[PDB]
Amino acid sequence: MHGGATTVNISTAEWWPKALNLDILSQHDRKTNPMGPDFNYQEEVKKLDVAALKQDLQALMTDSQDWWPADWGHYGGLMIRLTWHAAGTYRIADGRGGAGTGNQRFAPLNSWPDNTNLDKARRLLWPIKQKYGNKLSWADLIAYAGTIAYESMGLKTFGFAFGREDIWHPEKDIYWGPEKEWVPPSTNPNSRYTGDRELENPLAAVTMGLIYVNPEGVDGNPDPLKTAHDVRVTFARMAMNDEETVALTAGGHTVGKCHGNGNAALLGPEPEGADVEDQGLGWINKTQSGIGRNAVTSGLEGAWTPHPTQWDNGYFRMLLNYDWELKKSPAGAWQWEPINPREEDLPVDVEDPSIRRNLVMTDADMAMKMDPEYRKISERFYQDPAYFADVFARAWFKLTHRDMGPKARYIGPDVPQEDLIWQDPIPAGNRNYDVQAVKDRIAASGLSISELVSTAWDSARTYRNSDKRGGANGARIRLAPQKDWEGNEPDRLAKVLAVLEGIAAATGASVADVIVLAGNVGVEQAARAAGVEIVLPFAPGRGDATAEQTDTESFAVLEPIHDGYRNWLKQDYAATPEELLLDRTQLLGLTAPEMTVLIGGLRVLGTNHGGTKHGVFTDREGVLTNDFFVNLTDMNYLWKPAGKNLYEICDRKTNQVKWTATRVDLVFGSNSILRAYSELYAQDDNKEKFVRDFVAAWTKVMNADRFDLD
Amino acid sequence: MHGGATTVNISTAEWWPKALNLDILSQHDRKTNPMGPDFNYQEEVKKLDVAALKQDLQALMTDSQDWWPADWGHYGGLMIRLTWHAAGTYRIADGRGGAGTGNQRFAPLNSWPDNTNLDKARRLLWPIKQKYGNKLSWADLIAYAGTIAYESMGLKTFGFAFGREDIWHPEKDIYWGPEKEWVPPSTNPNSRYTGDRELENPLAAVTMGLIYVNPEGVDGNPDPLKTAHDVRVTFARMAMNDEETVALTAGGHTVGKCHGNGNAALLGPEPEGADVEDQGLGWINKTQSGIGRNAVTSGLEGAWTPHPTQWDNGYFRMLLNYDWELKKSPAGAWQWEPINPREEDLPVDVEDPSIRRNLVMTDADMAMKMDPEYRKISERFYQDPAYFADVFARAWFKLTHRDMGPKARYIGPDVPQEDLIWQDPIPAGNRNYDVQAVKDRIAASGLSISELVSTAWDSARTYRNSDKRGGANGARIRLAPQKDWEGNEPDRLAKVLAVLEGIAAATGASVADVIVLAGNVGVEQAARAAGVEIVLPFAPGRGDATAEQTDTESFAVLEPIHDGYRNWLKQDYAATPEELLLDRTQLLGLTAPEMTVLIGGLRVLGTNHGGTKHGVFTDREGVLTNDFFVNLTDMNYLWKPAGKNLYEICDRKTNQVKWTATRVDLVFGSNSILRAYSELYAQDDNKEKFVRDFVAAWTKVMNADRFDLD
Ligand code: HEB
Ligand code: HEB
Ligand code: NA
Ligand code: NA
Ligand code: NA
Ligand code: NA
Repeated sequence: MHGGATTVNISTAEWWPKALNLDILSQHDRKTNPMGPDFNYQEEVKKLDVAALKQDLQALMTDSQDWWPADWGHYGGLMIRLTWHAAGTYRIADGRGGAGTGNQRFAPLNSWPDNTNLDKARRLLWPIKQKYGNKLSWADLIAYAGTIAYESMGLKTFGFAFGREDIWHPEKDIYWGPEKEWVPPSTNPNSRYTGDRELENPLAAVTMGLIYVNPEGVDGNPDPLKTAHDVRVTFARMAMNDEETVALTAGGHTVGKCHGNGNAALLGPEPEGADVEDQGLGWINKTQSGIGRNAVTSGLEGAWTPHPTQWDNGYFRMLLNYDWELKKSPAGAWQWEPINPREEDLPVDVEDPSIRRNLVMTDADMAMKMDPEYRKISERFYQDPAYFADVFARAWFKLTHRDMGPKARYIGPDVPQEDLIWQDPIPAGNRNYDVQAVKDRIAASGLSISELVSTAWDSARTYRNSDKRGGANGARIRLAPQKDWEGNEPDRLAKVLAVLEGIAAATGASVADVIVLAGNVGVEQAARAAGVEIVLPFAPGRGDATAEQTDTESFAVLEPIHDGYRNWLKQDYAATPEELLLDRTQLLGLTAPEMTVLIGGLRVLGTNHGGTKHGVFTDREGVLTNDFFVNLTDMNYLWKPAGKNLYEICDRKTNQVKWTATRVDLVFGSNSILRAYSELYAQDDNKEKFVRDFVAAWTKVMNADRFDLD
Repeated sequence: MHGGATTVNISTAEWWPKALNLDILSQHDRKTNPMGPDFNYQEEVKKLDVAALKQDLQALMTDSQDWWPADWGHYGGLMIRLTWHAAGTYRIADGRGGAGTGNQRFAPLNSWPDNTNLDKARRLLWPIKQKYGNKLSWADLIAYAGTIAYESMGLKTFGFAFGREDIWHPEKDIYWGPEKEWVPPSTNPNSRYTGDRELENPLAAVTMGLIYVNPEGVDGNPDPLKTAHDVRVTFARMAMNDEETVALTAGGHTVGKCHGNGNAALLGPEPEGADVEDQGLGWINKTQSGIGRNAVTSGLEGAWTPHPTQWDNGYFRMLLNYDWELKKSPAGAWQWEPINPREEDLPVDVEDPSIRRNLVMTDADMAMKMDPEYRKISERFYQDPAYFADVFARAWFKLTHRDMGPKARYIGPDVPQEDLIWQDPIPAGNRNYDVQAVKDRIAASGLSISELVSTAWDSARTYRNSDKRGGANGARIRLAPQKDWEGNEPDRLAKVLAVLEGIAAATGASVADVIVLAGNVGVEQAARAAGVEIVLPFAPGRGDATAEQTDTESFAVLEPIHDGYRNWLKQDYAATPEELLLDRTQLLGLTAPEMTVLIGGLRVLGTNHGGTKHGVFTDREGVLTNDFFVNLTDMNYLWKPAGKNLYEICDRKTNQVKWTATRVDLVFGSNSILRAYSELYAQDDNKEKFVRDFVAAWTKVMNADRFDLD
């Protein structure tokens, strides 16, 4: 018996299950990154021999390997499912999930029941990854595989961008839902459904371990109309509308098949549950043949089209021109099969083309026929295949690139020149202007420190690294819907914008550059007022985006309904305010020390929403000192709960109320890690370290979206 | 509802509770460290004004604070308990626990029931920490507080060393035991006791959340003789023998008291369980007065001596010259109280000295009277107090410094010049010698690569960063007990030592420097044989320790009974081999990427214990290439379990056995994180990166104990 906490069950986590999960802020660090510290994937991938890659990947599609042979000699359907599943984890509420990090090769996603046998697909890509090496991330490779499969099977894809950097462990920040079992029906303890089958809000799948919906029907009970409702809901939470959804569904099932020819109970554990002999793979059948015609994956069995190795118009020919009834696959799954199909329409056996097998549709396919709105789009696609192929190709491109962020991050020869609106386009901003002049006019305006700092904070605080949307580039805070969001304090904002817009006209700097410069000036002034002189570093070049290139509705999701950094809460949510602060801070890409210095700094700058004094533990607001920490850590005070999210900080001797504070303020003096950082910053010797760390964190946030640089 | 995994309950941990806990290798990294990257505590603490510190800390002892007032105006007893508990977590089997990192200010230890109200003690030290700042770690401050309390109450302490660096989160690598509740009796599911009340082996306390033993008796049932047995056992696992144990116990209880005057059920949650109003503190009584005479801590109530604010000979006067019986404290705890004590021996009330209260002894104190072996030592101490005070002072110093490592790490003016044997002393080795000459004679000997590398690996692999014992400095591998350990292959070792000892005599380099240089030469040769030229970096100066300064028995604990790095297992243990590898790697201070490249490199060097070919996936053993990874990741093979800790790696086409392998080898191709690293190192473009990373990891291990440098 050794003393190491050597398995994941052994931790502090079990004793206090409600503690802040601060580890989510210290992921993807030096000790897990096996690359050198100056390795830069973007420069390496710019040197990738893409034409040779394209060729190898095309050849892989008809290069069957004996340990997991290709259906009909063609891996295309499998590779498309790979890429679709990689990308189908994305959700709009927080931007988390998607294909942008290569996450499918790690827990939990490598072992979701919906990703069954995608472990075979990934592994089949290894010889390619091995060949191209550090110039081809696993993330880009996984995202690309299905696009090349489409090209090889006859579809004109819209394009492709490289630029996704690999990670080296699971994304600990992603909450995938409340369940403690895989794929439970919504009539379960810990259900993700509330009220009238309303899906809990960040979530974009109908249950734990599925991509979107249950292909056998809602909670496993076929009904195309109820299935349609889930499809509409989930796909909407993955940024897709009805037309995109029907296109994706039909275009997906234009190729490939369902695998369910055997007994599912004979499959070995999923990959994270399997033992070492399985080579990182899972769902292996050691009892009988689990490969080729005997593959079991979803448990449904059949292909949607007569020719599943090729792009064609088989999908709607089959769906719409045959009548369908419910049947059970050999593995016991519900599926739809057509009534009296013709021989010549039967897909052949995957190993022997002289045997005919069956056609199928899932409950989600039948939803495309029975939902009245989908039926119309389906008819359009049956009538107008050129439109079908163009809508699908664009949707497939959107699917696989929706978390890539600004076009500045896109690399390679098949990047579309078009600026799609879901890329939140922003032009390059002028960089030849005198920065000092802009600064002097900001200083010469009569806008306070408070006005300047809050406005810059609010412009940048929308950034989220999950899908790389938001941030200060573009000055979308001056457009709808941002300029009217309650948390942005639209009056104060309009007042500042009037001034700063005039300064930008006068100077030839973008409004975006000026908003940020202005925040810098407020910080510089507050430091100066503590007798400290610095110039904050500054990168010009931000563009101002137009309303035309700003999809008002897609921005709903970036609204700051909470921001602990300005002691802001729009309503009294379920989550604790400090959990909300942790979430926002993780999206911003900030560490726990960074979060800490920002909070202390913003507080003494006087930047709370509504001009509240909660957490403003200073006699000199507007002056940049470590007062917040000095006072938070002083045991001459006691802390008295005083209603919702509010405390009285009281002098122990006089029993008088000296300040007030929220839970967001006080967690920095309560949580044992955070108080340790608070104490560091409250040391007599750490005043300048505080200012310096504050400034660095401020700058990091201001620059977070600046992929146009770097 | 936000999408962030914002509480510690939400993780991958619950789905696969048996996965390797690789996070323990990536702790204490840049994103949690709030200090600058060139901050070096050792240089800062060398500038600390220690005399002024001593004075402030002495003054703190009689500087009562109203929110937790000092007993009789003196915090000494509290401060000694602090420091004792900080240090009493240490255990010898793995070196983990102790006062060396300041761990008491973080979960779980900040919230153990045994650390009740030590949150008050730590907090009382804050004004000091605030004053001295980055030059005084919390770890050093906590370790020092009790030593200064002793000085102030009249004991001549033996000394003190600064040099413990702060950490910023819990020590995730420490397995504290199997229980899921605090302080369950050993008749529980998940018990730490096996067989005839045998304590499971790394563990050094009788239950979860205690320091050593239950002060009310075994599982709460008073019996001094059974208590004695636990005391002997636990203290032995904390490196203390009978004399040290009686001394510590009596010297501890010469001052201070037990607090149990109230109702324990009225205490608020422990700190990690408390809400934000409690300022990071815990066990707060909001129902009645929980301070001063009304303090409740252990639930026992009374002082061991008449004058608990002073060092004196009260302990054995009381214990031995009164007869004792069992009674219940006001909080309901069992305690021993004397029969017919005199008034003048009654400790006074902690607030009002004109009221007399009671004397007490715990079941562990009565063990010092009733255990026949302890009784004799107790009589010696009653008879010879000068000897008592000297043994206690030394033991207290040992207690608080046992995890500090070599004397090279000790800093400050009260460091004892004596070399204590538990410091594993090693002299400075000569550094003026021609390195190249030594190398040429190593090369000119006929020792193989295999011999050279294994011998250097085995010399260094004993290091553990938990208590900083072991490592290649000192060449203790050539002494008892090391030279005869089975895992060290004593014949092969003796053969190499003969040669290298001759080289060291000839050259004036220590045997220790030569063992390491020799390993370097084997690596250099293996690289050369792949047509790669490097000189490995090399730091001379290792000393050769003597047998006189080597406590044979204390080294039992560093024996390599398992080492995955040489595919070594001494017997077929409960833990999986790969969990054992993870444990060893954590003690070595290595990251997961480092662990990975080492394994692949050692395998192809031909360094397995017993000359086994398990994991030796090369046709060119002795040549330093990435073959291990290339072959591990090649799906032309399948992997067949073949008995205990063994697999056949078989060609899929011929169905023939190409190599064999252990679980230690194969986890690098099975675990999803490890295989990701294996794939990186198997890329066509990463051969040199592999050699380079291997070399850096090798060097890190060779230099791990070199605190005499740096
Ligand atoms: C775009 C793309 C896509 C999309 C979106 C989709 C959408 C979908 N999907 Fe899909 N899928 C697909 C594409 C797809 N898909 C493919 C390609 C496949 C095939 C695979 C193979 O062949 O292998 C599938 C397959 C499949 C399957 C089978 C699997 C196996 O193998 O068994 C299923 C169940 C499904 C379902 C589904 C659903 C429910 C949905 C909803 C809506 N799919
Ligand atoms: C060295 C040192 C030391 C040592 C080793 C010890 C050892 C011991 N111990 Fe101790 N303790 C102590 C020192 C000590 N100690 C002190 C100082 C005190 C007091 C605190 C005050 O005064 O506050 C105590 C206290 C105590 C108490 C009470 C707490 C309260 O407050 O309530 C108890 C129960 C105990 C037990 C014990 C035991 C069972 C043991 C075993 C053996 N302790
Ligand atoms: Na994302
Ligand atoms: Na087709
Ligand atoms: Na330790
Ligand atoms: Na005393």
